[PDB]
Amino acid sequence: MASKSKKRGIVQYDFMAESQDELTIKSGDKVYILDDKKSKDWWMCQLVDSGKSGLVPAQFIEPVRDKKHTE
Amino acid sequence: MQIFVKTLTGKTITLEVESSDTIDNVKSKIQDKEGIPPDQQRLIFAGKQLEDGRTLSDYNIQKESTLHLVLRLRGG
Repeated sequence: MASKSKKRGIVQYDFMAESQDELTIKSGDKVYILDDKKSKDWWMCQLVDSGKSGLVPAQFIEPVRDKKHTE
Repeated sequence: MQIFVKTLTGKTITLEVESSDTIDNVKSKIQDKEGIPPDQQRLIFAGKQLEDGRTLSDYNIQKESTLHLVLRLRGG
């Protein structure tokens, strides 16, 4: 695997995906940011546990360490 | 009523719409307000993606709530 740098984010909004290309993201779980610059509205996230990857809304995913903990 | 439809770009607009209005008509209101293609507009409330042919009531959306408006890759 070349995409071994999985940038970690946390899903805040509980979003149920109806399409397989979309990712069902359960509020409170962990997601890996695959691509976040290919598109602005929808990003590529992968569920840490489920291993499912798909498109999700940008402002539904909040990167860990980044702005989640400055305390 | 007034719903806070917050676009993914950060444009949070207060939309005056009827509780029994369709999401279709809501998109028309936004298309009047800001001017965005309805097909391109995906309204997400509490993680529930709203269909055009359904109303605010069909998804049980109370007034003065914040809906997230995520656009398709139609505008990109």
